[PDB]
Amino acid sequence: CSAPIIRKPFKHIVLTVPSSDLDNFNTVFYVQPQYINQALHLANAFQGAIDPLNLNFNFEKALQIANGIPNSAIVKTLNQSVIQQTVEISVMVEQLKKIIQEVLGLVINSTSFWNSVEATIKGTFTNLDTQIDEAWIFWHSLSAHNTSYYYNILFSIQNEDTGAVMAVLPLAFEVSVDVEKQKVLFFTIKDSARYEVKMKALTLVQALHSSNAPIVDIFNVNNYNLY
Amino acid sequence: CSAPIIRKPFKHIVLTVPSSDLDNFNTVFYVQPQYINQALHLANAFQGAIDPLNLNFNFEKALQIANGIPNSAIVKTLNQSVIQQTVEISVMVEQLKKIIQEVLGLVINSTSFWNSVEATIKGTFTNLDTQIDEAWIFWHSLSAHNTSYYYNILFSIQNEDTGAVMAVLPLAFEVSVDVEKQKVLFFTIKDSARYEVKMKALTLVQALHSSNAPIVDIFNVNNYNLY
Repeated sequence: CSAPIIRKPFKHIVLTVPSSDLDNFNTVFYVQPQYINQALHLANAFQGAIDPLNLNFNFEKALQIANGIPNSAIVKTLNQSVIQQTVEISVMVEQLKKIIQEVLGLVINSTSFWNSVEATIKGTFTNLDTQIDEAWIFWHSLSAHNTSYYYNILFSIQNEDTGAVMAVLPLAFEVSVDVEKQKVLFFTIKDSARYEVKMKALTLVQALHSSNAPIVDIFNVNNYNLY
Repeated sequence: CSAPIIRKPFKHIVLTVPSSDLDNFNTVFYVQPQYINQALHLANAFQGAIDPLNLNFNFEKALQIANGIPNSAIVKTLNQSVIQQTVEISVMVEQLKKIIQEVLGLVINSTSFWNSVEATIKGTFTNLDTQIDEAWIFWHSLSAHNTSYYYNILFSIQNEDTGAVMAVLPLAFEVSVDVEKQKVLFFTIKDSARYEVKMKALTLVQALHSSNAPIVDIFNVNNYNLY
């Protein structure tokens, strides 16, 4: 009979490990082991963009931090309302995925990567019930006729396509919906609602820096002295 | 005004890194850095339970491997049909989550952990469209009136609650649905269908073993010489 089709093996690990410092980012890493340290450094550096009191992503400070990272360059930035209409969540995910592709600049060839991107985007609007009390989401302006929240995501990509640099993408959505939280919490890909979505993102590339440091040492790094 | 409520910081990283050997498990790790190596070892050891040709999880070999891991003990095992009826996916996730809780034995106190568990379970039946061509899912018996598939998951938990041991949970679902794949691919938490779900799982605890090895060395480990 037909033998199973084989593909290059990749590990898919959802890691939840206690942090040495504050972390308000839903992190997605598509990199090689020796570059995990570099990715983690870049991730932590962008923590400072999240206002400690109001938990909003500050684009201005994000740029300040960006232009301070050594051996890097800001590819493309974005900061504006990307969705202002009644829409079915399914359709909205496609628009945002296309906008991310654009903002990312570098063209990555990976089904898994783009699936991670889409899955993450879907998670920004659905299955919120399973994400209640997580640091990457901050609710506010709650009402019986409205539900607002902040959602912070950070993509870190490095592979054959990126070449000599690693791409980092601090992404933050300011979402507002014309419904009550109890309904929003159980929203599915097929649901519709009047949405107001603002997006703040910037893609930064930094020269590849290999590191085979002791794994624990890597996770002991804090959000200080990085840029 | 009211200051934001703060909680113990945890990193939530979805890691997709190229593997040194075959990996057909959707991995979820809730452990400390110094125990990641141990978790990774246990994970790889259970790869051998997946038949390389038919991609089915072999419970018998799983036990064989289990009783070979040094300094460990098999807490509870399971191997049987757990769902045989028309059900709404939402309701089904709850049953399975309760069955996992039971099979796990050790009582873990963590909202994040149980959210990871629920999210993972939901992903076993929904958003399959974003998981097409991934190693942890193997389709078969496809028809216009039926869709079957294998879904392999591996949980690795270690915290204050586990104490002196780490808990590993190789979980594999054999799913069969009375519908066609095109419909299944776009199923939501609110969808219903006649389901046949077989579950194969076992919880193994192993004495804690700390390791601060070079991160790359850790990911170079293959699926051989482990038990």
